[PDB]
Amino acid sequence: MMAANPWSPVQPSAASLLLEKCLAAGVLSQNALDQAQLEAPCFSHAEELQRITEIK
Amino acid sequence: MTGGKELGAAVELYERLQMLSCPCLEGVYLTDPQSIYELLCTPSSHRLDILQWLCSRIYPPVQEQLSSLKESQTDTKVKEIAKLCFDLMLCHFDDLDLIRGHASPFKQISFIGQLLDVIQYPDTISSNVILESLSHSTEKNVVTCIRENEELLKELFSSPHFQATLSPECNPWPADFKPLLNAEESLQKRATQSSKGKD
Amino acid sequence: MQSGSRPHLAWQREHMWLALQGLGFESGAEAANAGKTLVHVTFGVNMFDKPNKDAFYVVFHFLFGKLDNVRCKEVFRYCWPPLDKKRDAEFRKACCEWLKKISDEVGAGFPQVVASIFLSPGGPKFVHLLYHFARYVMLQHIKRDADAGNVFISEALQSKIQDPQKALARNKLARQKYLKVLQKENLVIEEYQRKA
Amino acid sequence: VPEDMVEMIESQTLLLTYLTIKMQKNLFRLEEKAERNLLLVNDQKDQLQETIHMMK
Repeated sequence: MMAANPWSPVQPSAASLLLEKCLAAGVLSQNALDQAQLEAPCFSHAEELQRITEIK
Repeated sequence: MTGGKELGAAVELYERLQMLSCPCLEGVYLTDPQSIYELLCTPSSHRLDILQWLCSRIYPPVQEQLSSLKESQTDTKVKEIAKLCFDLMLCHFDDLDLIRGHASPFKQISFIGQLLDVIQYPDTISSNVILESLSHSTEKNVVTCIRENEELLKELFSSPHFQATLSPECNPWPADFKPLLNAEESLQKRATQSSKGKD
Repeated sequence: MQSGSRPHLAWQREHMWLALQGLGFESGAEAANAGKTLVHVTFGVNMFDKPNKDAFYVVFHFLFGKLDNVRCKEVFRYCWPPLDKKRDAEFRKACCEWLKKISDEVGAGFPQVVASIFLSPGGPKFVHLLYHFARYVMLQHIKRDADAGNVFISEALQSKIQDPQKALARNKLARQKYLKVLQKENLVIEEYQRKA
Repeated sequence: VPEDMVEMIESQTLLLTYLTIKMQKNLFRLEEKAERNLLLVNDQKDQLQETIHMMK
C-alpha cells in the first residue's frame, strides 16, 4: 500500500488513485494506458510569461 | 498556414498508419511533414482510399458494400462512410466535408486519430495465439468485450475516488495568496493582456 | 410450453444502479432528503426485487430532479415528501402522469406506463420501466452537456444498432475516450500543483 | 447474437460516454481557473523583480 509520501509536493489526484486501483484489479493494463497517452500541453500562456520575465 | 503542431500530429498519425502496414501507403515514403499533412488532411482520391481502408478494418462488412460501387459514384461512397462513422459516434451523418477532407486540420487529425485508436485497440491478454482459424464466429468476441467492460465498470463504480474524478477540484495555494487570487477584475485583465505574443 | 421466466431482466437491474450512481445518486444524501433514515430503506441492485415503497420515492424524485430540477420542485411541491396516505396517492399519480408524457414523447422505445405498476412498486416490469427512465435521463444529460459540435452523439446513441460488430467497435471507442480524459485530468492537476 | 447482447454493450457504451462528457466539461473549467491563478501570481513576481533591480 504505496504510502503516499506526505512530503511530496504533488498530492495524488482522484484520477490517479482511480487509475491505480484499476491497474491493481488487472482490468486495465499499463499498455492500454500508454497507448492512450495524450501529450496535450497544459497552461501555455503562463509558460510564455515566465520566459519573458527571464529575458528582461 | 498549417501551424507546426498540426504538422507534428499529422506525422504521428502517418507513423501509426505505417505501423499498421496500410496497403495504401505501399510505395509512398514521405519524409516532409507538409506532404504527410496534404496526404491525410486535403481532399484526394488517396485520402478516401485510406479512410476506406480504416473503416474496412474497423467494420469488415462495409468493404463488400463499397467495392460494388463504380468510380463514377464517389458521392455515394462518401455518404456510406459518413453513415458508419455516425454509427461509431465520431461525426454527424451530414458531415460530408470531414470525409472529403475540407474540415479544419485539427478536426481532421482528431478524426483520423480516433479511427486509428479503434484499430490499435490493445486486444487484452490471451492473444498470444498466431494463425489459426479466420472462422471464429463474431459471437465469441462480443461476449469477451462485454465481460471485460463489465469488470471495468464494476471497478470504476466501486471505487471511493470515482465521484471525485467526475468533478475534479484542486487548490494548491496557501492562505497568504488568497487575497491575490480573489483580487478585482482589473488585475485579471492586466495579467491576461500581458501574455499576448508581441512582447 | 409453460412459460419460462425470460433471463432477460437481470443485467438491466445492474446497469440501472450504475446509471444512478453515474448521475450522482448517494444513498445517504437522497434518503435524508426524503425524511427517511438508512436503517429502514434498502438501496442496491436488488432494491425492487420485493415491492419497496421507500426506494421508489427516493430514486424517482432523484431522476426527475436530474431531468428537470425546476419542474420537479413544481410538480411535487405539495406531495413531497410522501408522509400521509393522501400525499402518497398524489405522488404516484404525479409520477405516472409525468412518465406517461415522456413515454408519449419518446414513442415505441419506451415501455407503456400503467397506473397499476405504481401501486406495488416492485418486480421485473417495474425495474424495466425504471431502467429506461434512467437511460432517458442520461441521454438528456449528454445532449445538454455535449458542446454544440457533439450533440450528434446523443442522436447516434438513440439509433438502435442491430449489428453486433458495429456495437463492439462503438464501445471500444467510448472506452478509450474515457481513459484519455481520466489521464488528462491527472496530468493537469499534477502540473498545476508543481507550478504553483 | 441474441438481441439481448447487443443491448448490453450499448448500455455500457452509454455509461462510458456519459462519464467521459461529464469529466471533460468539469476538467476544462478547472484548467481555465488554474491558468488564470498562475498568471496572476506570475505578474506579482514580475513587479517585485523590477523593483529589486532598480534598487540594486
